[PDB]
Amino acid sequence: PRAKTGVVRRRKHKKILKLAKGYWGLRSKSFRKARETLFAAGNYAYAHRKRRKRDFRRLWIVRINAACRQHGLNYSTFIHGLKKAGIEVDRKNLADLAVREPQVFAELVERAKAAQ
Amino acid sequence: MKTYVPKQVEPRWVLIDAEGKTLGRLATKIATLLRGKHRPDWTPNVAMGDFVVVVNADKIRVTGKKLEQKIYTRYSGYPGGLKKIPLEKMLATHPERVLEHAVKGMLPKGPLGRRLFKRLKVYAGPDHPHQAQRPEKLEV
Amino acid sequence: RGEVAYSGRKIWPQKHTGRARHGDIGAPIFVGGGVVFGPKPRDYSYTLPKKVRKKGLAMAVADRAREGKLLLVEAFAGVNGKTKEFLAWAKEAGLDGSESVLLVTGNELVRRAARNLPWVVTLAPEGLNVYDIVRTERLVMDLDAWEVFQNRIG
Amino acid sequence: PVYIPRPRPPHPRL
Amino acid sequence: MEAKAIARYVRISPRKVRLVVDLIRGKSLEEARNILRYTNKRGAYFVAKVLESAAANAVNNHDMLEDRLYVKAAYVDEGPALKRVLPRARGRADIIKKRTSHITVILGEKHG
Amino acid sequence: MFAIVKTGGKQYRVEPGLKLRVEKLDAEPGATVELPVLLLGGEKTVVGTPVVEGASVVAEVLGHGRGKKILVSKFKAKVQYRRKKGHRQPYTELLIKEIRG
Amino acid sequence: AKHPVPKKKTSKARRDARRSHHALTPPTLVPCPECKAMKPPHTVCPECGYYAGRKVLEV
RNA sequence: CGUGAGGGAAAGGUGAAAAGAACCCCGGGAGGGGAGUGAAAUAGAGCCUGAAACCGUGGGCUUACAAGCAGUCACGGCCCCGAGGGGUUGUGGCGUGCCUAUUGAAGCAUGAGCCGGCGACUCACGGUCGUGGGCGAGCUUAAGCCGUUGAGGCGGAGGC
RNA sequence: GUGGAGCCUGGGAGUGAGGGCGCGAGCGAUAACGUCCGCGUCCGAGCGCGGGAACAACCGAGACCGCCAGCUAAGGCCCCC
RNA sequence: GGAUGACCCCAGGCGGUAGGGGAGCGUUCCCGAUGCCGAUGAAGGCCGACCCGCGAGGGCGGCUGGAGGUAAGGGAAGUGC
Ligand SMILES: [Mg+2]
Ligand SMILES: [Mg+2]
Ligand SMILES: [Mg+2]
Ligand SMILES: [Mg+2]
Ligand SMILES: [Mg+2]
Ligand SMILES: [Mg+2]
Ligand SMILES: [Mg+2]
Ligand SMILES: [Mg+2]
Ligand SMILES: [Mg+2]
Ligand SMILES: [Mg+2]
Ligand SMILES: [Mg+2]
Ligand SMILES: [Mg+2]
Ligand SMILES: [Mg+2]
Ligand SMILES: [Mg+2]
Ligand SMILES: [Mg+2]
Ligand SMILES: [Mg+2]
Ligand SMILES: [Mg+2]
Ligand SMILES: [Mg+2]
Ligand SMILES: [Mg+2]
Ligand SMILES: [Mg+2]
Ligand SMILES: [Mg+2]
Ligand SMILES: [Mg+2]
Ligand SMILES: [Mg+2]
Ligand SMILES: [Mg+2]
Ligand SMILES: [Mg+2]
Ligand SMILES: [Mg+2]
Ligand SMILES: [Mg+2]
Ligand SMILES: [Mg+2]
Ligand SMILES: [Mg+2]
Ligand SMILES: [Mg+2]
Ligand SMILES: [Mg+2]
Ligand SMILES: [Mg+2]
Ligand SMILES: [Mg+2]
Ligand SMILES: [Mg+2]
Ligand SMILES: [Mg+2]
Ligand SMILES: [Mg+2]
Ligand SMILES: [Mg+2]
Ligand SMILES: [Mg+2]
Ligand SMILES: [Mg+2]
Ligand SMILES: [Mg+2]
Ligand SMILES: [Mg+2]
Ligand SMILES: [Mg+2]
Ligand SMILES: [Mg+2]
Ligand SMILES: [Mg+2]
Ligand SMILES: [Mg+2]
Ligand SMILES: [Mg+2]
Ligand SMILES: [Mg+2]
Ligand SMILES: [Mg+2]
Ligand SMILES: [Mg+2]
Ligand SMILES: [Mg+2]
Ligand SMILES: [Mg+2]
Ligand SMILES: [Mg+2]
Ligand SMILES: [Mg+2]
Ligand SMILES: [Mg+2]
Ligand SMILES: [Mg+2]
Ligand SMILES: [Mg+2]
Ligand SMILES: [Mg+2]
Ligand SMILES: [Mg+2]
Ligand SMILES: [Mg+2]
Ligand SMILES: [Mg+2]
Ligand SMILES: [Mg+2]
Ligand SMILES: [Mg+2]
Ligand SMILES: [Mg+2]
Ligand SMILES: [Mg+2]
Ligand SMILES: [Mg+2]
Ligand SMILES: [Mg+2]
Ligand SMILES: [Mg+2]
Ligand SMILES: [Mg+2]
Ligand SMILES: [Mg+2]
Ligand SMILES: [Mg+2]
Ligand SMILES: [Mg+2]
Ligand SMILES: [Mg+2]
Ligand SMILES: [Mg+2]
Ligand SMILES: [Mg+2]
Ligand SMILES: [Mg+2]
Ligand SMILES: [Mg+2]
Ligand SMILES: [Mg+2]
Ligand SMILES: [Mg+2]
Ligand SMILES: [Mg+2]
Ligand SMILES: [Mg+2]
Ligand SMILES: [Mg+2]
Ligand SMILES: [Mg+2]
Ligand SMILES: [Mg+2]
Ligand SMILES: [Mg+2]
Ligand SMILES: [Mg+2]
Ligand SMILES: [Mg+2]
Ligand SMILES: [Mg+2]
Ligand SMILES: [Mg+2]
Ligand SMILES: [Mg+2]
Ligand SMILES: [Mg+2]
Ligand SMILES: [Mg+2]
Ligand SMILES: [Mg+2]
Ligand SMILES: [Mg+2]
Ligand SMILES: [Mg+2]
Ligand SMILES: [Mg+2]
Ligand SMILES: [Mg+2]
Ligand SMILES: [Mg+2]
Ligand SMILES: [Mg+2]
Ligand SMILES: [Mg+2]
Ligand SMILES: [Mg+2]
Ligand SMILES: [Mg+2]
Ligand SMILES: [Mg+2]
Ligand SMILES: [Mg+2]
Ligand SMILES: [Mg+2]
Ligand SMILES: [Mg+2]
Ligand SMILES: [Mg+2]
Ligand SMILES: [Mg+2]
Ligand SMILES: [Mg+2]
Ligand SMILES: [Mg+2]
Ligand SMILES: [Mg+2]
Ligand SMILES: [Mg+2]
Ligand SMILES: [Mg+2]
Ligand SMILES: [Mg+2]
Ligand SMILES: [Mg+2]
Ligand SMILES: [Mg+2]
Ligand SMILES: [Mg+2]
Ligand SMILES: [Mg+2]
Ligand SMILES: [Mg+2]
Ligand SMILES: [Mg+2]
Ligand SMILES: [Mg+2]
Ligand SMILES: [Mg+2]
Ligand SMILES: [Mg+2]
Ligand SMILES: [Mg+2]
Ligand SMILES: [Mg+2]
Ligand SMILES: [Mg+2]
Ligand SMILES: [Mg+2]
Ligand SMILES: [Mg+2]
Ligand SMILES: [Mg+2]
Ligand SMILES: [Mg+2]
Ligand SMILES: [Mg+2]
Ligand SMILES: [Mg+2]
Ligand SMILES: [Mg+2]
Ligand SMILES: [Mg+2]
Ligand SMILES: [Mg+2]
Ligand SMILES: [Mg+2]
Ligand SMILES: [Mg+2]
Ligand SMILES: [Mg+2]
Ligand SMILES: [Mg+2]
Ligand SMILES: [Mg+2]
Ligand SMILES: [Mg+2]
Ligand SMILES: [Mg+2]
Ligand SMILES: [Mg+2]
Ligand SMILES: [Mg+2]
Ligand SMILES: [Mg+2]
Ligand SMILES: [Mg+2]
Ligand SMILES: [Mg+2]
Ligand SMILES: [Mg+2]
Ligand SMILES: [Mg+2]
Ligand SMILES: [Mg+2]
Ligand SMILES: [Mg+2]
Ligand SMILES: [Mg+2]
Ligand SMILES: [Mg+2]
Ligand SMILES: [Mg+2]
Ligand SMILES: [Mg+2]
Ligand SMILES: [Mg+2]
Ligand SMILES: [Mg+2]
Ligand SMILES: [Mg+2]
Ligand SMILES: [Mg+2]
Ligand SMILES: [Mg+2]
Ligand SMILES: [Mg+2]
Ligand SMILES: [Mg+2]
Ligand SMILES: [Mg+2]
Ligand SMILES: [Zn+2]
Repeated sequence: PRAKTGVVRRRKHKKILKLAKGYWGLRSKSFRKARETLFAAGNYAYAHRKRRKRDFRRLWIVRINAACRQHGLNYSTFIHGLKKAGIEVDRKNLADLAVREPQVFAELVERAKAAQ
Repeated sequence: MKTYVPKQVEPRWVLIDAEGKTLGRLATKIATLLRGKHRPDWTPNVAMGDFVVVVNADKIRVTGKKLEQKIYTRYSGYPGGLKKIPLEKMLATHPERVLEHAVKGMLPKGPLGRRLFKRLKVYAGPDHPHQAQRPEKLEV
Repeated sequence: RGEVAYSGRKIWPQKHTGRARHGDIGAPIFVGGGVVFGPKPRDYSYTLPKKVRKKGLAMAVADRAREGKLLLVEAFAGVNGKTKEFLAWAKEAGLDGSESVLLVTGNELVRRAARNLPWVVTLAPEGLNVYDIVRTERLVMDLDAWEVFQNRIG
Repeated sequence: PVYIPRPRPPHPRL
Repeated sequence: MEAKAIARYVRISPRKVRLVVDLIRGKSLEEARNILRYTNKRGAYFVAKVLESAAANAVNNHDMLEDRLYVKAAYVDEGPALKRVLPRARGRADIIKKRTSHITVILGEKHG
Repeated sequence: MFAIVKTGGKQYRVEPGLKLRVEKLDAEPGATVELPVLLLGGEKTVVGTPVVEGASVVAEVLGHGRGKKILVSKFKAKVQYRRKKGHRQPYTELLIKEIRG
Repeated sequence: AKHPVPKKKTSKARRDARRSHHALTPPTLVPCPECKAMKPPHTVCPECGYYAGRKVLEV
């Protein structure tokens, strides 16, 4: 019996092209160029899932540093005080507190200043 | 929860007397106000820092033999058109540019950083025309 | 590529034409050219060990007995060739045609009566096989044919 | 196209 | 209520007729007529025929008024190309494409 | 009146009546669990060093789930290395009832 | 010369960007004073043969 | 196509039935618009289905101070669908196509304009392991012969 | 010392163009991104990740998947960052 | 653990080229099939932000299409660009 290609290569090509919607020129129309774009896209996604965690923490640290200087100390002084105070509130929440509850961040500075 | 992202705030104008200040050590502080990194709500992808007005830029100060030896460069694109001008000459001719060049080189390249440069208003001499904005003098 | 009707000419020179090198148009890389490893006539048969098919025949009949699905008949009373004759008989035996039956008998008249029933495979004792036994839900044999099955597995 | 124009000769790199 | 015409297999190059169809899209029938009459382009003759034909369809078949007709839509699709042989030097045959257009014109009634 | 709780190795600010998705907890739906408080704020201010002693965040388990499917793709050039992997992170959905304290 | 050649195929975006200056400008038309028909200025009217106020040719 | 020996294609399908579209309108015609046939006419003869490249019209978002393997991560805006989701992309972060060959390529080394279809580890008989079964000091038949007409049996010559 | 340790019998391979670095030598000119051996290591195949401005083989370290959580490594903390 | 995948618990491994090994998906064809799905719509096509699967894939729904298709379990290859 002969098994000719038939519907397979076309359905396989559509799976790719549908994933490539939004791409530029042939990168969304040409199955080959779509696939090449998706190799790079899939590695970028993996890589930026890793980088997102560092992006946001680095932002958080900046916002914390700024609220600290208003109370007289720099970030590296503040973090050390919380370690010595035993306070374990993380940087995602120190940042939300720095901006949404400056009276709670305020005392958090005092507990840090007083723990050295 | 998501990390807070600030709604558009009206910015704050500031004012600095550059008399007898050290060019590079003032530029980092101006660069920071322009980035807004002194604000607990700092956000990297928006222009939300301070409007910074500087005066007495003619009286900026600089250590070592930099007046004779520091050279600013400009290349026109033409054969031989690398122009070299020393700080001495620049302060004698366009003193607003000494600071302007130092802060511009300490801002991020790309669209947003280019907008931040537009928010810096350096003048020579002790007077500025922005009284309408009622700027808040700083001490740096 | 050598059984194909085309010529063995090189279609264009090996070099300096700006095209791919090619030989004749019967190469399987060409549309209309040869087939690389397509089928050729084959002999799928093989000598399965006699003991193994002797045992399988014995085992298959045993299976239908172990479900109480095998029936020996002494003879087929009023069955003289007519279908409705064999049906009538099938009634008085509990073979109402909701189960597939392998009818095994040397009686030419009886096989002829049942050949057309969709639920009946018919068979001479000399042809008792395991495919037809397993193909069907219950078995029915001459006591004459049961003797023939008892010989072939001795 | 059964007629192929012959290629130009290469620049002699000897 | 709309009225359409299609000139199919006009032996003209689509890209060429489109320039002419671009002068008339969204014009009234009177403006599209005056425009087409003094356009210095082969494709104007073919467009005029489709325009008038669609307008006749509007008046005759679809109970529309000649005074309120405008070109609501108009476009030039490409049809099968005529392939012809152009002989070149050193014995080569170039294949000229004598292209083909399907010309469509759709008219509405501009109320007011 | 908010609390900063810890669950799943991540910290969350939660107020009474806040639906939240945390890592998957081992509790039948409908049932109630208590979360550890690292900070109370809003009307008073209580700073845990690290965990506040009396405090507790009451949470009701609405259900468990699988998030939308991240495609985890891996490619290495010139080496015919390709890997495709579909990931759906399991989660638990809590409704913050009350901040004990 | 040495037979210059397009190094790359021109994208749909670049092809059409070049045609950004290819639209026809519609013909300059003015109504004819005599018969009120639209016609290009400074030509004898082809619907009544009137120019400069007088009949100039048969139509 | 080749002087010639010789080479050597492409090209199938309306519909159940031609009922294959009278007649009218624009038009030189071609084509179309109505009418009519049909269960169906984007089944209208350039006819079943009708993919993709490719070309076009319309709509949403977007763009004329901007540096780019074209994506990805984040946030914001606008449009759409109804504590969410889809489309688009302004800014910020990060980011050296695919294949091949190579000690080493994004590589200014190779192949590829793009799309669709064709396209490359098989069969025979012998061998050597392994393996699922049968039989076991035994195991096994070949060619033929008989029977069936998708029925199986016989045949010990011979081989291990 | 229980380790993707070792030994024995057998089935299937691929490889038999290596390269940089450290150290030991020879050749070279106490030249080469030079050449040829030895010990080791990385790239090869980890052109995945952090640092080194950028950069296979230098320093850090062996990426099963997810997280808007925490600690560090080299290297860093005036601004770009 | 229970008693030989019947699921659970604890711990450890899981970068990878040449290459070895394992388990799967899908295509055409045969048995299953004188069956069963089918004009209250076959295969094929076009969507889908929905369901299952690590994946290859499989469903389900809407549009198209108009006459075929084919299960659990096995069998054989012109089997995936
Ligand atoms: Mg094939
Ligand atoms: Mg897009
Ligand atoms: Mg895009
Ligand atoms: Mg495109
Ligand atoms: Mg384009
Ligand atoms: Mg696409
Ligand atoms: Mg596109
Ligand atoms: Mg396209
Ligand atoms: Mg990740
Ligand atoms: Mg980290
Ligand atoms: Mg800061
Ligand atoms: Mg510390
Ligand atoms: Mg800490
Ligand atoms: Mg607020
Ligand atoms: Mg200063
Ligand atoms: Mg900003
Ligand atoms: Mg000096
Ligand atoms: Mg041949
Ligand atoms: Mg031949
Ligand atoms: Mg031949
Ligand atoms: Mg012949
Ligand atoms: Mg011939
Ligand atoms: Mg020959
Ligand atoms: Mg020949
Ligand atoms: Mg060649
Ligand atoms: Mg050649
Ligand atoms: Mg070429
Ligand atoms: Mg070729
Ligand atoms: Mg070629
Ligand atoms: Mg050749
Ligand atoms: Mg060939
Ligand atoms: Mg050939
Ligand atoms: Mg040959
Ligand atoms: Mg053939
Ligand atoms: Mg042929
Ligand atoms: Mg072959
Ligand atoms: Mg065989
Ligand atoms: Mg029959
Ligand atoms: Mg029968
Ligand atoms: Mg039967
Ligand atoms: Mg040729
Ligand atoms: Mg040539
Ligand atoms: Mg004109
Ligand atoms: Mg009319
Ligand atoms: Mg010529
Ligand atoms: Mg010519
Ligand atoms: Mg050509
Ligand atoms: Mg052409
Ligand atoms: Mg054409
Ligand atoms: Mg989660
Ligand atoms: Mg990924
Ligand atoms: Mg990938
Ligand atoms: Mg790699
Ligand atoms: Mg590549
Ligand atoms: Mg790469
Ligand atoms: Mg390599
Ligand atoms: Mg690869
Ligand atoms: Mg590869
Ligand atoms: Mg590849
Ligand atoms: Mg996977
Ligand atoms: Mg010349
Ligand atoms: Mg020349
Ligand atoms: Mg010349
Ligand atoms: Mg010239
Ligand atoms: Mg030329
Ligand atoms: Mg376009
Ligand atoms: Mg252009
Ligand atoms: Mg032009
Ligand atoms: Mg134009
Ligand atoms: Mg006038
Ligand atoms: Mg001739
Ligand atoms: Mg002749
Ligand atoms: Mg037909
Ligand atoms: Mg017919
Ligand atoms: Mg019919
Ligand atoms: Mg007929
Ligand atoms: Mg007429
Ligand atoms: Mg006609
Ligand atoms: Mg018409
Ligand atoms: Mg008609
Ligand atoms: Mg019907
Ligand atoms: Mg249709
Ligand atoms: Mg149809
Ligand atoms: Mg039909
Ligand atoms: Mg059709
Ligand atoms: Mg068509
Ligand atoms: Mg179509
Ligand atoms: Mg458009
Ligand atoms: Mg500018
Ligand atoms: Mg702009
Ligand atoms: Mg780039
Ligand atoms: Mg961000
Ligand atoms: Mg949204
Ligand atoms: Mg968005
Ligand atoms: Mg971007
Ligand atoms: Mg590839
Ligand atoms: Mg090579
Ligand atoms: Mg080479
Ligand atoms: Mg390049
Ligand atoms: Mg290249
Ligand atoms: Mg290049
Ligand atoms: Mg070359
Ligand atoms: Mg080569
Ligand atoms: Mg190649
Ligand atoms: Mg070519
Ligand atoms: Mg293309
Ligand atoms: Mg192809
Ligand atoms: Mg083989
Ligand atoms: Mg073969
Ligand atoms: Mg064998
Ligand atoms: Mg064997
Ligand atoms: Mg046996
Ligand atoms: Mg035994
Ligand atoms: Mg025997
Ligand atoms: Mg090992
Ligand atoms: Mg080992
Ligand atoms: Mg093997
Ligand atoms: Mg093996
Ligand atoms: Mg070898
Ligand atoms: Mg050798
Ligand atoms: Mg060697
Ligand atoms: Mg060597
Ligand atoms: Mg060596
Ligand atoms: Mg070397
Ligand atoms: Mg060395
Ligand atoms: Mg040393
Ligand atoms: Mg030596
Ligand atoms: Mg180096
Ligand atoms: Mg050396
Ligand atoms: Mg040496
Ligand atoms: Mg070595
Ligand atoms: Mg290699
Ligand atoms: Mg490494
Ligand atoms: Mg290694
Ligand atoms: Mg690398
Ligand atoms: Mg590289
Ligand atoms: Mg590195
Ligand atoms: Mg680096
Ligand atoms: Mg490097
Ligand atoms: Mg590396
Ligand atoms: Mg690992
Ligand atoms: Mg730390
Ligand atoms: Mg250190
Ligand atoms: Mg910093
Ligand atoms: Mg293992
Ligand atoms: Mg592995
Ligand atoms: Mg399968
Ligand atoms: Mg077939
Ligand atoms: Mg079977
Ligand atoms: Mg059948
Ligand atoms: Mg039915
Ligand atoms: Mg019907
Ligand atoms: Mg339907
Ligand atoms: Mg099928
Ligand atoms: Mg089929
Ligand atoms: Mg599906
Ligand atoms: Mg369908
Ligand atoms: Mg039929
Ligand atoms: Mg089947
Ligand atoms: Mg099967
Ligand atoms: Mg076969
Ligand atoms: Mg094949
Ligand atoms: Zn006139």
